[PDB]
Amino acid sequence: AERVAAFLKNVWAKEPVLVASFAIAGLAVILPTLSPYTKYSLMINRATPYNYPVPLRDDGNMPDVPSHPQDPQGPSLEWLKRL
Amino acid sequence: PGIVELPSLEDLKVQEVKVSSSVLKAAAHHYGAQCDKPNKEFMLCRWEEKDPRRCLEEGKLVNQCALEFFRQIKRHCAEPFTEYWTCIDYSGLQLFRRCRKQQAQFDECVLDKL
Amino acid sequence: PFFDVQKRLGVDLDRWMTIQSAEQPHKIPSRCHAFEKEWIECAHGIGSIRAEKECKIEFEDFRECLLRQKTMKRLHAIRRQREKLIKEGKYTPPP
Amino acid sequence: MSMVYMNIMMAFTVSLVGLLMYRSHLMSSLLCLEGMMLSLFVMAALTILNSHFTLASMMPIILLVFAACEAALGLSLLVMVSNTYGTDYVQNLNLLQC
Amino acid sequence: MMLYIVFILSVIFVMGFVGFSSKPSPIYGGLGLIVSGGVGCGIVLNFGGSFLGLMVFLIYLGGMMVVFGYTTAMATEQYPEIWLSNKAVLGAFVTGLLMEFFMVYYVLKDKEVEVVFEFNGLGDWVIYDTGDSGFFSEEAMGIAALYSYGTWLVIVTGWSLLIGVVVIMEITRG
Amino acid sequence: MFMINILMLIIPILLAVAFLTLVERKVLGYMQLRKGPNVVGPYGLLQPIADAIKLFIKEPLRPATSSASMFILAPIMALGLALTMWIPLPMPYPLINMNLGVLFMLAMSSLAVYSILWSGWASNSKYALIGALRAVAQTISYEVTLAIILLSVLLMSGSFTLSTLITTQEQMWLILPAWPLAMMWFISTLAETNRAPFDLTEGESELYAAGPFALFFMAEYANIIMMNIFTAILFLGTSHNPHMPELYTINFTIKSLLLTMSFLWIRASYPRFRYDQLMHLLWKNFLPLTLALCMWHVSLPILTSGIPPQT
Amino acid sequence: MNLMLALLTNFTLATLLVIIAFWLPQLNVYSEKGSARLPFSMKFFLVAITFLLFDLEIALLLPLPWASQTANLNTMLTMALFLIILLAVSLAYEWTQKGLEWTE
Amino acid sequence: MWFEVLPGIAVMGVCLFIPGMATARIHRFSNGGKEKRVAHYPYQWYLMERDRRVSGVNRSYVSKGLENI
Amino acid sequence: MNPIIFIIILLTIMLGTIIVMISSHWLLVWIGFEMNMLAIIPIMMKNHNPRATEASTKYFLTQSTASMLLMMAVIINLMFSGQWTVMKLFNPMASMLMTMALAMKLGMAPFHFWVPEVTQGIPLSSGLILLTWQKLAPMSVLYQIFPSINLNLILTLSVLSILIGGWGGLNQTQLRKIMAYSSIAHMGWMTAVLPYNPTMTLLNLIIYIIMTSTMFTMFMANSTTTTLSLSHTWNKTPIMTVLILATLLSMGGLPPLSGFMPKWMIIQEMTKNNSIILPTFMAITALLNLYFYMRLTYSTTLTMFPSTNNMKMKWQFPLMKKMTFLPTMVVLSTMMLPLTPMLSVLE
Ligand SMILES: CCCCCCCCCCCCCCCCCC(=O)OC[C@H](COP(=O)(O)OCCN)OC(=O)CCCCCCCCCCCCCCCCC
Ligand SMILES: CCCCCCCCCCCCO[C@@H]1O[C@H](CO)[C@@H](O[C@H]2O[C@H](CO)[C@@H](O)[C@H](O)[C@H]2O)[C@H](O)[C@H]1O
Ligand SMILES: CCCCCCCCCCCCO[C@@H]1O[C@H](CO)[C@@H](O[C@H]2O[C@H](CO)[C@@H](O)[C@H](O)[C@H]2O)[C@H](O)[C@H]1O
Ligand SMILES: CCCCCCCCCCCCO[C@@H]1O[C@H](CO)[C@@H](O[C@H]2O[C@H](CO)[C@@H](O)[C@H](O)[C@H]2O)[C@H](O)[C@H]1O
Ligand SMILES: CCCCCCCCCCCCO[C@@H]1O[C@H](CO)[C@@H](O[C@H]2O[C@H](CO)[C@@H](O)[C@H](O)[C@H]2O)[C@H](O)[C@H]1O
Ligand SMILES: CCCCCCCCCCCCO[C@@H]1O[C@H](CO)[C@@H](O[C@H]2O[C@H](CO)[C@@H](O)[C@H](O)[C@H]2O)[C@H](O)[C@H]1O
Ligand SMILES: N=C(N)NC(=N)NCCc1ccc(I)c(Cl)c1
Ligand SMILES: N=C(N)NC(=N)NCCc1ccc(I)c(Cl)c1
Repeated sequence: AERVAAFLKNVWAKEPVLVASFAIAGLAVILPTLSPYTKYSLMINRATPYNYPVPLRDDGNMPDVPSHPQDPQGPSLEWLKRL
Repeated sequence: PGIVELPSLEDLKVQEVKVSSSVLKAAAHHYGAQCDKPNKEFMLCRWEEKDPRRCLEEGKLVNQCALEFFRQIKRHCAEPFTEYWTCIDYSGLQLFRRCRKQQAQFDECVLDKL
Repeated sequence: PFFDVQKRLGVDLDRWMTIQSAEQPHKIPSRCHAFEKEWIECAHGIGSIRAEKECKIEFEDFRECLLRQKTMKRLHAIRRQREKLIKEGKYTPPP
Repeated sequence: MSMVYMNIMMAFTVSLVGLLMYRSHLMSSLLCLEGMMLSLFVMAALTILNSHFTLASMMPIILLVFAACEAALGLSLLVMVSNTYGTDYVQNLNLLQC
Repeated sequence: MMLYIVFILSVIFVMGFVGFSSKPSPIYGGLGLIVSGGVGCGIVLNFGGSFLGLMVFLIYLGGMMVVFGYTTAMATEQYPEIWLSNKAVLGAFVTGLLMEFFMVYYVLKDKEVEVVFEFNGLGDWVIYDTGDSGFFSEEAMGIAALYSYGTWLVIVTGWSLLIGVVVIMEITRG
Repeated sequence: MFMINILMLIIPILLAVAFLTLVERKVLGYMQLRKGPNVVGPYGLLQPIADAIKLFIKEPLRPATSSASMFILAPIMALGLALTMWIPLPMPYPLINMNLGVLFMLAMSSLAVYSILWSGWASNSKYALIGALRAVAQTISYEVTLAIILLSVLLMSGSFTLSTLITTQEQMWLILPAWPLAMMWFISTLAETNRAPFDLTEGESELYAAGPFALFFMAEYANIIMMNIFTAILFLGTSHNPHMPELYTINFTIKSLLLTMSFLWIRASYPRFRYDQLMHLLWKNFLPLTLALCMWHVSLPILTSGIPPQT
Repeated sequence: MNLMLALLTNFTLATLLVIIAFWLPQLNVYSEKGSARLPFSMKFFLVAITFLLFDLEIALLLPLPWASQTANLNTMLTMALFLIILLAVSLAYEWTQKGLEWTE
Repeated sequence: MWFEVLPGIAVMGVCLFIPGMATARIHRFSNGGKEKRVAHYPYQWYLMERDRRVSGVNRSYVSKGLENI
Repeated sequence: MNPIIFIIILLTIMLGTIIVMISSHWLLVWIGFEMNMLAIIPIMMKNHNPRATEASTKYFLTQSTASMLLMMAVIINLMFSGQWTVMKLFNPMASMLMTMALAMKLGMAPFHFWVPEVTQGIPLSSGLILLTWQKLAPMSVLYQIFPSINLNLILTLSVLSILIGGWGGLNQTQLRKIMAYSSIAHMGWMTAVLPYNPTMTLLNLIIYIIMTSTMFTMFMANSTTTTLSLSHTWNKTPIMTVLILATLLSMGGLPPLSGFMPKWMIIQEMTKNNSIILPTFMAITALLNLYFYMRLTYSTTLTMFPSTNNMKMKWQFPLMKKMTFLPTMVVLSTMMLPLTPMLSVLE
């Protein structure tokens, strides 16, 4: 804890450019795993509709599939409007 | 090999929706909601059949719904709509976000009148 | 593969890019998707000795989509005939 | 096949003959080797783009990257040959005759 | 016609190859390859490959060919020999151009030619796709997939580049 | 109508370069407690004209070159590529609207090193060839950081289109989230354009003539202006009002002018780097930081949920 | 067509300025007044070769703005950092092996 | 005095102002008074080509509204 | 070379080979060859002398040319089948190009000229890798594409290699050149049987590698690279002379030694296919190899050549070289014939 602290002070005095590089690279590797917002990047990427949403033939037993886009079934982007 | 069977030139005739892309963009959101049922039936046909010759009749109904949809706008909200798509048309990218004042007028007109 | 390590471990190292009818980003299909799908399904599991004969029809169609040699030849035939008639005045193209 | 393929394959053949028919400079032969890579890159890119083979769109990049690394190794050998003899002439590389 | 732009570019492509493949002074041979690279990028551009076209310029011409010229100036040729001064180079150069011209003339006269193999001469546009209306570049989608689909490709490619650095430092230490 | 547009880009570029020679001399003069040109025309406004005419009617002393074709090629490549760098610039509308405009500028700029190399070959003198190779080594070295810094910025923009940088900076200049990259980007452009304290081609030869000299100079100063226009777009994005595009053009021009003046300011203020020292500034300082900031700028939009749109 | 015209104009004008810069009236009536190892350090070779290898790595990082639009972000972020870290390891290797030195 | 540097700067600034101003006004002149259409992607090009046919004069920038319904 | 770097470079030579062997995609096969060629060059160059630089350059030019031809074959195959799977090719011109490329990589005649020269110009340990590990990847591709190879082409390459290898070795006094021509001859047997039974190709490859590794290891043990230098072994390490004798006779295909087994099995498979002239011609031509193997036994083991006085100083020191696996390899190189039915594990 101290010998490492005495090590950091030496590199901070001698090679501040390298200390900053390694510090930033560590944060780039670590912070994504800690951030609570990282999960939203996945959802937003999946919510972007690049191609046509081909409708399903209705066989009479799909109560979770909306019949109309303005029906209440299917994924909602209310979470995204607030974000 | 066989002869590629094609429909007749007259079997392909239908009234065309001859409005520009900015007009379609301005009406796109209401058009999607209003004409969904015939539109989805046509797209289901195209993806199941994988043949444009097999869904021509479904494609004629898509046109008819679009025409009746634009005839309703013309009857009731011709002026707010004209101001709105004319604002879309100015933009080189046809951006929605530059025309929110005019969109609100058009949106408020269709809600009251239709 | 000489040593089929991928199938032994169930890990996909390069199979994903071997054929154009595999899964693509955003479901973008290749131009000859249906032809490659048909040929692959015809020849699946029967071995290449059998497939070379029993799936010749699907493979010839797939090859035609790939390089369009027979289509270009047909277009070349119709164009060449049209030049003759234009060179002989027996044909005037419509508008 | 398509008309463009006639000339792309011709370019590869021309560079292959250039590669197999040495003159004196090793660098001139290394340029022919890169010529073959460039024609391969074009032929691959045309085939992949025209067929809409989407995931194969990265393959020409990988070809370019690996072949440039190959060329860097080739250049490094050329300078070492030039340091030894003062030129990059292939005729100097005949010690292993015996 | 501009309907034959791809074919015309490929004609120049070949002429550039006959240029450096006849192997004049490595300085002029390098110029022939640079011209071919640019013409080759144009061919790729006209097939819808904008990124792939610009990679040839960025990496092949601005990267590899710069290092070739740099190395040539150092360890090969410092002053060019007069172009086509050697008879062997001139004979090879003329022979390739004569072959090329015959292919071009015959394929243009008959709109097809059989040089070993049979080719069509109607123009390259005939094979193009007729139904594109997506809101993205498909070439861009494919290349971007290197990071989702191509984990294995990234690993071996990145490893080879690192080894290239280590290797070239070993070769040149002497 | 499009050819009119091309000329209305080329001619003002060349005129702006001419009068940058005047501005550089007068700004340097006043920072040196003197005046600079103020006799040839009022406030020296005719000085660029006198210099241009003088240079072109000067004897074109070219020693018997080892390559006539490469002697002519180098100035044509330099000037031709310099003007090409301007055609995708949105001001606010580009002459050519390229989807991959940023990538086009990177690819064209990487070709500009051939004019240095070819002019070295054509000089027919191993001393000038060695000077050319040292300049090429400096230029390609700093191309590494420019490309990586540019990539890091685009991870917040979302595309390679130059006009999308305008949209990205509608609320805030990119210099605020990315001032560490702006710092290294700015210094890299100085070294890229062989500007002091990185003007080691001029210093080392101390320790071309007439029109052909003038053409290389014009290409150099066109590149200097273009680099600073690029910096303003990249980091100091001006807001665009589609109904008043000239307000964008006024504000964006002022920022580019000021950035260009800062090039002259820096030239007046510092001594010159040694060659090995500007090589260490790149490989041992900028590149480690640029790599680390490149890692950070890949992670940051993902971890903040701030990934920009593709379109 | 526009880009071709712009390019043709830019280099045609550059060509015209260069030739006229060479051939202007002079008003005089009298007679006017090789492939070896250049003595250049191996260090300069290694810079160019080092630039090339880093440039090839940059080519692989260029697709990153598009790759960040994937739903497979976990894989994409891991591979981006892997490539950049390997680039850093390359620099660390040249640095610690005195490949970046200009003495000797 | 320092402000005698301004005339050279002003000439430089006007020179840099013309390119951007000229392009903007030329685009409006050639596109019916609007911004030049941007088509980076096939979808945008498809709609622009459809506009050209719908216009009736082969001009993608000539718009047709409800009057054609 | 730093020992850690040497290890990493060696691991990359192996990884390039393994990528070729596990790949199902032609692009990854091509990458494996490129990675492998990148890592091999430094070990050819490691002794820094003009001969090593010439050898590495000749190697680079040959292998880079072959890899471009392979890429061309892959791309032609892509145009005519729209896929990259490693298997039979779907175009005869692609098949020829890939076969010629793999022949150049293997150093088969008439693409053989580089093998004797490169092997001569590099150290023994590097030559051991070149003539053993480096054959694995190209052979593993031939193993997979053989259903589409042109029979006349592959058998012409095989016949030429056996002839050139046998004749070329007759005129050599350098040990590294002898092994090179021996390698060319043995590649001929491997490919001759490939169209009929690829399992016998693997059997001949494995036994070839074991015997070749044994010879190189015994040459390294005594630091011998010439025939005369090897002829001093009897006065320093008599046991080594006997092991060399057994290994050389085995490499000559003499029963009851191990090296007879591949020739025996290959002749059997060819005759089952009514190929009688070719096996007989092959077996007789391989007597040329036996001749210059026997010459080495004469000067190494069966006679005692003159010595030098300084050799006595060597009597006072023990062998310190690693000779890794030498006891195991020499036994396999000579005493495996009774276990011939074990070849079925290679199926
Ligand atoms: C099992 C089924 C498979 C059947 C296949 C046949 C198997 C046989 C092949 C096995 C592999 C060869 C192994 C031979 C081991 C040799 C050990 C030996 O015999 O002694 C060597 C002898 C020792 O000499 P030294 O080191 O000085 O120690 C004693 C002090 N004077 O060194 C000397 O003194 C030098 C002797 C002079 C040279 C005489 C050579 C003739 C004897 C050859 C014996 C080996 C046979 C090789 C050929 C195979 C024969 C079938
Ligand atoms: C926090 C993790 C973030 C991810 C970082 C990305 C990977 C970067 C890898 C860089 C590895 C460099 O590793 C580096 O090696 C050398 C070993 O000679 C060490 O440096 C050592 O040698 C130098 C001489 O060159 C000595 O002066 C110094 O006293 C000694 O420390 C560095 O202290 C170490 O940092
Ligand atoms: C020399 C070798 C160098 C190798 C360097 C590799 C470093 C990799 C570091 C980042 C890896 C993990 O990075 C990040 O971690 C979090 C875990 O909380 C993942 O998980 C996060 O995103 C996913 C989306 O897929 C969400 O469903 C999840 O709820 C969220 O926690 C992220 O998908 C990933 O982007
Ligand atoms: C010398 C160094 C050796 C290092 C060896 C390291 C081996 C690394 C193997 C990486 C591949 C792991 O296994 C493979 O990974 C990727 C991403 O994780 C997965 O792929 C995933 O991303 C894309 C997204 O479309 C697709 O491939 C697929 O839809 C999805 O499953 C594969 O389904 C999985 O089979
Ligand atoms: C930018 C457009 C400007 C348009 C101006 C048009 C003016 C045309 C008249 C040009 C006058 C040039 O004037 C002339 O230039 C040349 C430059 O080589 C000078 O030099 C020339 O003459 C001297 C001897 O007198 C020679 O030794 C020399 O080799 C020769 O080049 C002349 O000494 C000078 O008299
Ligand atoms: C060593 C020089 C290397 C230069 C390589 C130059 C590129 C080579 C181009 C190969 C592509 C053409 O390859 C060739 O195409 C034609 C049809 O297109 C094939 O087809 C041809 O032969 C078969 C015979 O049964 C039939 O299809 C038909 O009679 C004929 O068209 C050939 O079987 C194939 O060999
Ligand atoms: N470095 C300075 N600013 N002074 C200076 N020596 N300028 C050079 C003068 C010059 C060169 C080309 C042209 I065209 C013009 Cl018009 C003027
Ligand atoms: N390709 C060939 N000509 N030969 C071949 N492999 N035939 C297959 C017959 C066979 C023979 C031995 C075994 I053990 C097994 Cl399992 C199968």
